[PDB]
Amino acid sequence: MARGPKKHLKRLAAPKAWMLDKLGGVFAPRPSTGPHKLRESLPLLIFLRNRLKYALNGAEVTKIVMQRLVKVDGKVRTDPTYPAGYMDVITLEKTGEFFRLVYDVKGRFVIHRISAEEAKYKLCKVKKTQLGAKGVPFLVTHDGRTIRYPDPLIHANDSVQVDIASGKITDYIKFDSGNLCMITGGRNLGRVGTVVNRERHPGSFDIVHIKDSQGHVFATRLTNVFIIGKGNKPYISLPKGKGVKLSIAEERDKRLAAKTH
Amino acid sequence: GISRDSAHKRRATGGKRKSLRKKRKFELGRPAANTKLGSGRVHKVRTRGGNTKLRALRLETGNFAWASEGVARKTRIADVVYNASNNELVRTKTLVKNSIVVIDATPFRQWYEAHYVLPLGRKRNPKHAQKEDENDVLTKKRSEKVMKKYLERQKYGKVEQALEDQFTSGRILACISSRPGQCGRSDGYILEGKELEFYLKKIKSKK
Amino acid sequence: MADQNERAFQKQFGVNLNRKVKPGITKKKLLRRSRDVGLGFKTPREAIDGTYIDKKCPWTGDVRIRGRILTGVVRKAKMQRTIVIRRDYLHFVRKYSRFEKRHRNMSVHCSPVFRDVEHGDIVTIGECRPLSKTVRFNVLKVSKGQGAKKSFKKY
RNA sequence: CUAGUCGAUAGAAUAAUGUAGGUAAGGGAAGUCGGCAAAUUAGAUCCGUAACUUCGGGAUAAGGAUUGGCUCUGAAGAUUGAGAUAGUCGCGAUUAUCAAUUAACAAUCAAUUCAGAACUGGCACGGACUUGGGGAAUCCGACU
RNA sequence: GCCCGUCGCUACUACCGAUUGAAUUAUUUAGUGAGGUCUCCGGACGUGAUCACUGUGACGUGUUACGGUUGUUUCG
RNA sequence: GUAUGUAAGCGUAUUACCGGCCGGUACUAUUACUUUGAACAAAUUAGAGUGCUUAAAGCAGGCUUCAAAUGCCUGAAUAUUCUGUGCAUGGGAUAAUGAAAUAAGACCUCUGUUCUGCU
RNA sequence: AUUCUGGUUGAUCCUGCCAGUAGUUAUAUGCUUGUCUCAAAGAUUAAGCCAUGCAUGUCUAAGUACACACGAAUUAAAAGUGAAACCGCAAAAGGCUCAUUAUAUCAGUUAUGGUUCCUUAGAUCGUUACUUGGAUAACUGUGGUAAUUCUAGAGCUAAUACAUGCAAUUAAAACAUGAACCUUAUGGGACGUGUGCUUUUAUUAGGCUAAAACCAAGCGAUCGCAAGAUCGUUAUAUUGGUUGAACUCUAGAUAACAUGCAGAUCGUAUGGUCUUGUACCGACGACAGAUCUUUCAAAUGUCUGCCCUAUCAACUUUUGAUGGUAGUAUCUAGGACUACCAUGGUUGCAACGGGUAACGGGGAAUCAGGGUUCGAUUCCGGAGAGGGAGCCUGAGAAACGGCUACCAC
Repeated sequence: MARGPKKHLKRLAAPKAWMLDKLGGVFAPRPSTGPHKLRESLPLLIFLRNRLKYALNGAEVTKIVMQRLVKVDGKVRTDPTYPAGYMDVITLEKTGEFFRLVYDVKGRFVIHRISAEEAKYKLCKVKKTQLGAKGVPFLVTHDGRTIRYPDPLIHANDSVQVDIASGKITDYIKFDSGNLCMITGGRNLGRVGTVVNRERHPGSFDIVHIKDSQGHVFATRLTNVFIIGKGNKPYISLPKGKGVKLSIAEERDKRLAAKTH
Repeated sequence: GISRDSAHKRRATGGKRKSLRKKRKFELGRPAANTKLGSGRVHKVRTRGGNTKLRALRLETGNFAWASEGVARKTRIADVVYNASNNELVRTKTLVKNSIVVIDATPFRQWYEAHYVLPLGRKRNPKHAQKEDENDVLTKKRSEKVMKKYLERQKYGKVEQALEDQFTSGRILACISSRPGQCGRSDGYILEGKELEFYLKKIKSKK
Repeated sequence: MADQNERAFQKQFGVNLNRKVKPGITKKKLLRRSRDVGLGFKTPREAIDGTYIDKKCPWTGDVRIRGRILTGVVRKAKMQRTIVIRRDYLHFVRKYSRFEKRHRNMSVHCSPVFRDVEHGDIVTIGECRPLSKTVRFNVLKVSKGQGAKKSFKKY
């Protein structure tokens, strides 16, 4: 802590996966130290004003969150600049919104609705498995949620499924090369499955060799993986077409096929 | 004041990197304890905010551990005989970290007679032949398990003869282990095995 | 090398002669908990049964090796528990797409288990905590150390 | 101290001037032929050293700091090195190999010069004595 | 036919220069110290206990409840 | 008929094992170089889309809807200056380095005629 | 547009330039100048000086209200407003600057196992006045001063301010030891205490191939009348981690150590409970704190990569130069720095020395590439508020729209 602590963030320095504009304004929202990181989060002012487009300006947000409409993950979170990172359930019951955050094929975010049962549970990664906290055992997740006294076979670097309205774990899956995965924050980010290989670097930062369903190989470091199911067996409702990362000409194929002219 | 940074100290081949951002608040260090052995005083000061580090000045006593069991007993520090590096800390008798200090030999005698029924050390007979109240609390025969437990106990009273000479004189050496300048205590343990027989050559032969 | 020659006493901190009362008899053949780096590097056998103290030793001190790992050659070894090594690399210019022979020099610390390292032996290097004003590395393994021509042979 | 001398005309008396030994508040060469009598400097350790040089100097350059008494640790040596081990006689007496030792080992005696540090005093410090002012130039003559 | 150089005119450049020169520069050897932090100490006033001052409430007048421009030894 | 630019067999660590030719596991002298990469802010440059009236812009907007608009989305991509060093992987040409000449030629190993034992 | 053009010479061709014409967010200036879409900025010399102005506080149902300013008074409700005034946090962000600085800042990749942390949250408080003390602003009133920018005495009065701590603040229990016991043993203590949380070392186990022969208990069991020797299976040589390991971490134990701590807080909205016992109960918190995780962080390292000179060729230890080791401080590495010790780090692979009209950088302008120039200046990062230097408070400045000195004006 020295002459800071950098309580602003201007235009053009926010991560451009926010789909942030350029003109007029000269600032980013700059979220406040919430349950996720800086470049990984996606707050309410970004989503509701500019892409959900139900709040017109920033002062329009100051009513709805203070009139207690949006609650995320069961808590109301009345601060407008709550960071609201990945794999979190936007529990907006009016008019039955039920949103989550899954990264795009193009790495951005998407307006996508989930069900109310899909709002009851959620999937969450862990970073370490800790012994020493209350009383003897502990477990730390990815999103600032804590687990004391878990089942002793779930080790670190796994992804478990919890009910947010409870404090229990409902499901866990293994770290195996037959599992469905999600890349979070890499160059090849936003592809679903379908890993077959990993190579443990002897000190350090092992990258993983993840392929797709069409045989295209890709990779990233270990901090990006989000294991999202078994062999072609997800645990969520998915966004649009399956992280396939086609060519620009194939991207131009949807520019000509699904258009009226 | 003087900072603890590299504001001094020309870089690795001789030349003088001159100034570059004159001074910072956090990068400084304060005048040290220089704690003479005295009558147990203490002082409070701000640190890096939130933390309350406690320093020591004019200190008297402390608690000190044992080697083969980890038996920590509080007693009055008598004096000092030796510091590790600065003889100009020896002569002024200043309390530092792991220096050679003589302490008491008193409370370890009475504490141990449950396990060490033979009292250490061997006190002089014809003036202390009366017991106030030693001989009853040594064995007492107990008609029960605890004296019987002390039969398979007191098989570990095969301690070093040098401290047995030192216990019967009543002035044992020990090694203050903790930091006087971070917590304001004088916490340590008795040197027993190999540095005990070492440092007397550093003391008695140089006496 | 040492017969504990110091004006104080030197001992590896964290162990004590506990003599009679003990959970079982854990002799361990010496009262010296020699750790290991476990990064593929084998431990030297002399480190476990060593008499040397060396608080800054990576095997036997309060050190865990961090950072990266590299190799190279050594030139000078006069200074105590510390040798002077040398690394080589190239540089890529713009005007010519050509290269050069420049180099850096990092001074490094040695445990005495790699006793008698000379010019110009070949020594791999790994990083650790700062020791004193320059030393952030520690010697890993006398890997080759063989000059088959001028340095590494008797006469 | 050891040896030896009071031998230089005397008891008295506080005038000048002189005879020699001095200090004098300011400024400090104006004084006078002229910085000449006279004052500062003076020992030792620690640096720090300018132009010109025949490269031996100039060199003590200049320009400085430091310096008691009292209470202590740190260092520079010599002689026996120390001397296991097994038993004998009766612990006494008696008989032997030598690595580590051992850096001011273990006994013992030892000169004197250093190298620091606490504390304290006319706040004077080599306290009197011993004892140098310095600097650019000229013109000589080389020098002792 | 070009064309070489002192020399004198006239202008201009720049360098050497006695003048131990002249300003200015950013450091820096040591010579006194502002002002603070730390600290040896100091310890105004202002208290709580307390010997104790006295009333009434109390006790057996004193003590205290309640209090005093209360004074004093006590101890912080 | 022919061609050879294709893979296997065949002049041999085309590695040891369990599996159905085919998965998992025992398990390798280096560099420089290059291979695909990984990680790694934009913004700007290049720029894919795009009739802001055009441009320079900018990321807007497009839309039987014509008589109701519920009217789905496209978006805001993609790489170079996001040079470099170093951190994976492919590859074995080039470029050196690298054994076995006071003696290691080996023993795949029942293996000791060592001893360190180790639970 | 990978482009030339004129001039030597009587006339020739040549190297060699010079001149020309190109753009140039690159500033100035000259002339002209209808409409518009947009729009650089007292950087450059001079980080020079400065009249006035203004760039900073903030209140919710809910921390404290005794405001006639009053809403209200048969809701003494005071919930309105709360101006005040104590408090709560913030005032270290931004914005302005290029003057210092040269393998430094930075660029990048990169450690924190070598540290801390305001706050969101996430688990996260059964260990004798009880819901106590005293004391102050505002508010009056006496004022003062040569002074608009300061400020005394007196009368008052509160807390989510301060001081102190119980009715569950409660121990049973669990549980170590001494202890009602008594007995031969993966047998046995009734009870006194001890039982929170951190501080502190010390000790202990800290990440574990397989069979017996054999023997101390002689355990289930075996020989045996039994003692007690034999053997023998299962739970039992049962703590975590990157899982690259003394991560001395919050864990587990032993042993003591000092110093606090352990919500006496609060309103929305009241209720179940009427025994109306104001006993027992609703969600709450904008609430406070401790434990840990997390987030934004910051401050030193790690590698590679910086501009010009041989009229700088050797440098650094005065009083740290490079390492040893103990220790000090410091939030922590550490010659950071004291002391003791060694006699070293560095260099013709341009080291140390000076010099720059030199803040780095993302980046900017021109063509066929390779570029050479620069980039003060909206983005990022590092720095300064006249010259310099200490430092309070706080989590966080060595702060300057905080203070202090001196110095300048």
